[PDB]
Amino acid sequence: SMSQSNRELVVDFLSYKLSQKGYSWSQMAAVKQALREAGDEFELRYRRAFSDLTSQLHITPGTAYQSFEQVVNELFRDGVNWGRIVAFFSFGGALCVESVDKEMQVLVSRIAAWMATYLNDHLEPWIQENGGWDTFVELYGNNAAAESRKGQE
Amino acid sequence: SMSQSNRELVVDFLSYKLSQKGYSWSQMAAVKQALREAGDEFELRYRRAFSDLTSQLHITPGTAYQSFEQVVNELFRDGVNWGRIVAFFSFGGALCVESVDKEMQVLVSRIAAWMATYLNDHLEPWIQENGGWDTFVELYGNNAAAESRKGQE
Amino acid sequence: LEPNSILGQVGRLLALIGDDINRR
Amino acid sequence: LEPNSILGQVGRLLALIGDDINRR
Repeated sequence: SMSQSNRELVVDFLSYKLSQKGYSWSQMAAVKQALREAGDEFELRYRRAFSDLTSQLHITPGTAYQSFEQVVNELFRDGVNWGRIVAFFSFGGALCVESVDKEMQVLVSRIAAWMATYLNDHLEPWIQENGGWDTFVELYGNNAAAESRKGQE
Repeated sequence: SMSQSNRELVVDFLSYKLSQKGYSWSQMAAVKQALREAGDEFELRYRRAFSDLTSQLHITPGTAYQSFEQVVNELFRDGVNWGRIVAFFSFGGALCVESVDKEMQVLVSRIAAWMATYLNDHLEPWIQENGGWDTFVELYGNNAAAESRKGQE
Repeated sequence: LEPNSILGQVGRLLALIGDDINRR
Repeated sequence: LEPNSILGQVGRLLALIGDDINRR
């Protein structure tokens, strides 16, 4: 409704301005902001190493799911870790941007669902065995990865 | 639940990465991102003009509400406009950061409610008379204000 | 207007910058 | 492994960078 949208807008803005000062609106908001930052950083490290190969997947409606499935299964074959989970979000992101680029906007909503389902059915086990997302925030909050790279520079 | 949090996290990350390429997850997400940017820009223009006077309000539990009410009533005495609504969010934000600074974290949740209530009861009328938030996005999306200042520089 | 009303003042300063950001 | 599996390749490249970002 109108009250819900105003509330949601107040919450989003306050969450942002709090995180700008090192605070957080809520534990969820802190996870979201650490994850965005880790995404930015993973994409920066990826693009410095390798070329953007998204176009080379040749996304189509018929192939979109199997493409997603195969990249993600290969990403987690050897095991799971926070960095690989960040890679999974980034790939989902690159996958959605490509879908819009190639005028298949509707795949964004489907890619989002494939991602949530994979999180529920295949990553949650490991996530709960490894401290939950609060532990992720402990490792990646305050833009930790980007700083760990800025140190070596 | 666990499905809801995973979904919400997927949505937030995808919304971010889409907005980085000029897209948006949803009309709500576009409003949120334009508003964050207008907030950043309003704070930049404020701090270049005037000193940070938040401490000079001397926030206390007993005074927090009346302080909020009086600043906001004075902000909208002469009338309403998108810039003043941005100012209202920024002040709410500065008000919340001060509350945490001064170890009264619980005021953040109350300030959020005062803001939502003011939006519902006093700004919605004008907002619906002036095109709704889609019109705000039309005026402030893609960091328009910051760019309009970068032009003059 | 009144010099001790730091709160009214802040509201007016916010208005000034709000008007400025509203110009395009 | 297989040279035509651009999809397996991308997964492995993601893994490599994922491992790198996971180092602290």
